Amino acid sequence: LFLLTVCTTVLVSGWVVLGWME
Amino acid sequence: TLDDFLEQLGQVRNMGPLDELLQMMPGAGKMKGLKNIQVDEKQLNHVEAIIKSMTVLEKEQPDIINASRRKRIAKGSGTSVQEVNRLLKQFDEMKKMMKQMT
RNA sequence: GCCGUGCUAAGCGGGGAGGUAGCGGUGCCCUGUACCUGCAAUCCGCUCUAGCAGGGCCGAAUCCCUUCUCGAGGUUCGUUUACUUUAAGGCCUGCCUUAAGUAAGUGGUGUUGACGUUUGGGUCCUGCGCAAUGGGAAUUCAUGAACCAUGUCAGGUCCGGAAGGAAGCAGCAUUAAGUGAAACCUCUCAUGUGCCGCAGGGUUGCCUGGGCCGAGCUAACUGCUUAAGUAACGCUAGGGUAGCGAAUCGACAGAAGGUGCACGGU
Repeated sequence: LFLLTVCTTVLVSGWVVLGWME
Repeated sequence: TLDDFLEQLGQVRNMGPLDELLQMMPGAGKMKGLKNIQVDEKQLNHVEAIIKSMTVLEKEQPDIINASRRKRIAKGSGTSVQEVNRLLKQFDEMKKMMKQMT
């Protein structure tokens, strides 16, 4: 579960870096 | 908060090749979106500098960050202002997506 | 006149008071029963005198009239005595509100000598003055600031080929802003902190208690005494009423006197 959470966080960070419309 | 946002960009640089995930291991392209363009980033990465300039209080409660606080954060990161305002909007949509799923 | 047989008048309750100009009755009362009916109270029928109308009984008389005596009662006036109602008049009397003084019953306090002798505690109000110590600060230690103090600012960021600069966050001092801990030294306000400084009000007008010496004051509730104040309960006038008296009308009982005619016989 912890690993999954970490992965999700990473994905979110990547998205933020990319930038995207609201 | 911003301490967590930097950690996500820091771990992305630590574990990311060709913007993986996005078929980094084959490496041709490879960008997972396609794409790429990077997609992120030479500016999203700076994102680290804006959260670094914030105080412990400002990080825990981002709703307290207004005009007088923003102007201070921008001067300490050597930014403005539109680049930082972009990072916070993106983070707001992230927590909305986090609470809705997991 | 003496006898026989009839009739009339009178009578078939009265009285008192009021009323009416009286005189009567109906009504009210006093004595008794003593015929019936229509009328009579805004009185009514009368006015001499008789109750108007009508009917029945008795008749000259022990039973018709008159008078004296007796006296049931009506009325009126006055006194002595009892009860009721109403009002003045006042220290007889109830009661407001009371002045002075004293005695005993009780408390108390202080007016005179308050001398004098004792003591404890307390008071205790005004006004000012002050220190105290009771509170509020400097002060002090601790702590102590993402963005709008500061000192020291690792690490990221920028200018740059370099030498050198830029933006200055985390953190950590000190200091702003603060925060916490207690208390000398420092300011400020003051309560039996002291009544310590004093004045006025009593410096003895007191407060309290106890042992005291003759008057005192007060509850003057009770006593005696003297002087004021309201009026009726208990006091005095008028009215009514009973035991009293005078006047005047009068049932009843009783005494003394007076009251007709017809015929027949003689």
